[PDB]
Amino acid sequence: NIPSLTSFAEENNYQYGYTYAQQQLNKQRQDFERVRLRPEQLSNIIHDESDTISFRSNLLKNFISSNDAFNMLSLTTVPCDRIEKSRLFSEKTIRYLMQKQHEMKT
Amino acid sequence: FSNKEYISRLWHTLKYYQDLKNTRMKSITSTSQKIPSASIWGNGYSGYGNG
Amino acid sequence: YRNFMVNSYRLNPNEYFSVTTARRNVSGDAAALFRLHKFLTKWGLINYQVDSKLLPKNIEPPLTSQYSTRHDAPRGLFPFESYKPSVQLPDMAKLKKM
Amino acid sequence: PGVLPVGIDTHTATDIYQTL
Amino acid sequence: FGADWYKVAKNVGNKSPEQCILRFLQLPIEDKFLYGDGNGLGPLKYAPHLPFSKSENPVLSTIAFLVGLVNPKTVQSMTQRAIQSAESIKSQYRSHIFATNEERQMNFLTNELIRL
Amino acid sequence: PLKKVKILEQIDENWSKEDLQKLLKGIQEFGADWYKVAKNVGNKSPEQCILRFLQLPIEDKFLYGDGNGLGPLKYAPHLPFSKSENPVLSTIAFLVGLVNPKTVQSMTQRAIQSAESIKSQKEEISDQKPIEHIKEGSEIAISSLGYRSHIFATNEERQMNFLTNELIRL
Amino acid sequence: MNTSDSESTLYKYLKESKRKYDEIT
Amino acid sequence: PLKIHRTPYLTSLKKIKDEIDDPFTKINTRGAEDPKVLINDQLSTISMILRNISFSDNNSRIMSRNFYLKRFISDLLWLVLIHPENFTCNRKILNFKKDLVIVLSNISHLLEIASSIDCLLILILVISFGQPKLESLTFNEFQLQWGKYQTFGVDILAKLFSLEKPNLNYFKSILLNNHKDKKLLRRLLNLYNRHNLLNDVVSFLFSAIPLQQVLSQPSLLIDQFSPVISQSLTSILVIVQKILPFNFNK
Amino acid sequence: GYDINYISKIGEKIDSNKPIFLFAPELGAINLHALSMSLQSKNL
Amino acid sequence: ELNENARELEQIKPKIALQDKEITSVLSNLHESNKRYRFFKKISEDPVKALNECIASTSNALKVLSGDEGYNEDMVRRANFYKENEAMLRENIEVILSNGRM
Amino acid sequence: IRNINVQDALLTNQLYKNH
Repeated sequence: NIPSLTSFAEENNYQYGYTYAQQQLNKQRQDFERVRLRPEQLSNIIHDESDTISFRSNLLKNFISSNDAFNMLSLTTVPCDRIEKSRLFSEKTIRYLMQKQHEMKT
Repeated sequence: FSNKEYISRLWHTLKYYQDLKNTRMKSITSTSQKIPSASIWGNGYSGYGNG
Repeated sequence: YRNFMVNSYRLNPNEYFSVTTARRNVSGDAAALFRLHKFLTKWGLINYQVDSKLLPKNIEPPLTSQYSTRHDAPRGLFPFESYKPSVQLPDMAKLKKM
Repeated sequence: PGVLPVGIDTHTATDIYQTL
Repeated sequence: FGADWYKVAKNVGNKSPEQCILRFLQLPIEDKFLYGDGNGLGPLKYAPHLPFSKSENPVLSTIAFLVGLVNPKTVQSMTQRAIQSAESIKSQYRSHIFATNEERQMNFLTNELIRL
Repeated sequence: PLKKVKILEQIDENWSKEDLQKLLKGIQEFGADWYKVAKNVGNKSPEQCILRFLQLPIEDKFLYGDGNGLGPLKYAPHLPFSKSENPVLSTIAFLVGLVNPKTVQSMTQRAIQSAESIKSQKEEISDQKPIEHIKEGSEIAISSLGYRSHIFATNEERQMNFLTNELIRL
Repeated sequence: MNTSDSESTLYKYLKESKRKYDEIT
Repeated sequence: PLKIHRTPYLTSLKKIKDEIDDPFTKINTRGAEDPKVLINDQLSTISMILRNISFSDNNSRIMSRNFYLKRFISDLLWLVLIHPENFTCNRKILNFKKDLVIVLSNISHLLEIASSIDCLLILILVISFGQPKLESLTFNEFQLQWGKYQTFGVDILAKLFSLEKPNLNYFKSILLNNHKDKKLLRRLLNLYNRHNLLNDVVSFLFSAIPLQQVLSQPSLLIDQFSPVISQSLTSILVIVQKILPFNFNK
Repeated sequence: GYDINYISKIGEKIDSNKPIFLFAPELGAINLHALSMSLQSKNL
Repeated sequence: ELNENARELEQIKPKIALQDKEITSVLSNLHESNKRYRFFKKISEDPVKALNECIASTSNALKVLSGDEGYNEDMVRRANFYKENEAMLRENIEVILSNGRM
Repeated sequence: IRNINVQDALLTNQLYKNH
């Protein structure tokens, strides 16, 4: 097949109305461009991450994540002088930067 | 207005729409058996111009 | 021209109001009258009920019917609500005061 | 919960509004 | 006649039925029994959906009832004055987090080891 | 006309000059621990000490005695004529009992700051309506909530810096 | 809710409420 | 024009996932509560319809002309790239690009490009799929465990280069260099930050040829990716042979 | 104040069985001329 | 030597995978902490407008999850709604009356 | 959606061959 560019012309094709070579080329045209342009009627209809995203699950997760983070704010009756600060380094990041600074003189 | 009434309202709403979907399926299978039944929506056109 | 064509169709809607009678009855060129008649019949309004058919019979399932509505139905839309009266005795005193 | 304050019950605040 | 608008416009006369239906919609019948003119009704403005608890979240419901009364400008002024007073106490680049000289040298050590 | 002197001497209901002195000693010495302030006064609660420090009344009915500026608070249920629970005032006292009272004295001019500044502040808060005390107390409570939210925001920023350093080491 | 009624829930309940408050105070 | 919004694919995905997972989100404010979201949800329905219609053999050659459809495509592609501030959500802006490329993948074998501004916005739209770097090749290779949406662009560029008249003359005058668009094209070309466009298009067309993936692990991946490889090599061969032969400086 | 995991679990079924619009088998004889003239009607 | 380097690659790979697991697990916590930092900062900037956006996007977050829909009941109950929306009502009343459903 | 078939590349090569 792989019919033509002349078979795609408007003269050899039907229009809103109101030969043999044309009716032979339009067989191969409609037999080529209906196995090429047909959509996939099976799975892999996900196509990406941002099509199977769920508004209901994210809305439920945000309803939980706002409620518990607001219960963290108001109901935690620890005064501001008593809120102890967290460490800016870990127990492993403080070992690796003692190791690499020891090995930095090479 | 509490939780035990707000979920019992949702049970007396889902069970309505399940019967509504049963009606919607029966009115589809009626017209697929060449019997002209009415749907949830009205009958669309008549013989006037449009089909 | 438009009022003539629309008034002339609606005297007998079973008849296809042709272009040629409109051309023979008002004075004007055939191109503009043909274009106006085809625009008019494009939007309904004339030749919309030439060959009318009868809808036979509707075997109606329940809830798909006139007067098929209940107070027990859920108001998904129709945003006005019917609210539960709270009969509590301190709230009774509050309602008597307010 | 005892050191926490008490709260206005909204579910009865609406009912004595519509009923009023 | 209950809701037969042709008979209603016939009884009124000199007016289309659409004007009768529109003027029946636009009548202020129940507005003088509702609360407000047009501060705010608060959480009662969101009538059939009230996600607040007396028992679970007692601070948030009282705050929902209280935010209608206050002016936001004075609230912003007082909380920014509290923030600046806390900064004036704490003072007595990201030096607010990296306050110690130890952690600033640790961060500079991190940048040095990254570049090396 | 007598509601004004009623709220003016309902703020100062059962607080003498000596209870005020012990209260101000416990406030200026101790920081954000109102239990030891109440023990420094002795015969009062930490909530009552907070509400006297804010120059507020109690029992929640001398404020909004009717029920128009209070929008939905008229439609709140209650225990009538007995069993006084105070959701507005205990909410305000709970929110102000977390935020380091010296910076609360820095926050508003209304709060008690010293034993020499009680009479002038008591004079300048006079001739106010019962809705004004609700308005000022709710403003102080929401501003303390905003300040606590700022402290939690800075702690979360510190947490994100810690996670960044963990990412870099990994 | 009729306060003029001497046999309603309102009269007995409010009288018992104010009597209980003045009893404890 | 003030700023050509060249946001990539993955940053658009992250912006979508950070807008949905927001507490104060307005992504479901409904239709009857706002007229601007009503216009946007009519336009998204128009684009979903137009990408659904174009999977037929007769519709693909009827939609090819229809001066109305070409003007609508050249009308939306301006708005989604130059002034996307009117679209409410950030998922609608990605979904317009995600079905404009699909509706241009089925048409472009018979499309004659009308204006040069449309021929530039086609290039910017096709470039906007893929990941750049932080001269050299300015496009990191797109590994196809993510999504085949960039493979639709290398067919638009493979079929729109097949006509020596408007399709390749406009592409030549854009890549190498009726009275107001002379001012518009010269404003859009220096808003795109000489010859950054040519090396960006060629480096993106060297992406979506998965050299690293088919040469890491042997016949299945080339049997699956032979058409995208063939059309990408055809497009690069067209650009090399018929565009590159003087105003260069690099 | 609610257990909103169960509420959302039921509301998913409610949104699934809600009559939003017609499905594919119950559209009837789709008339393209009626759609093409209604799109030019400038109604809503 | 090729097979030696291949055995060394297959030895070094699972230690890389166990590190990538923790990289993703720390990235998820970074996004979760970014959400709470934004929620705690927008409140602290303006505590009356953020405390009105926190309520109006919580009841609306319950209306969508429950499945209910429609207008606000307390908005359409007044009379100025049908005076500012005077345009769409004259359309819809004629549409419903002419079709014969009013 | 429609993944890219071999017929698309054949049509492209035919378009370049018949020009």
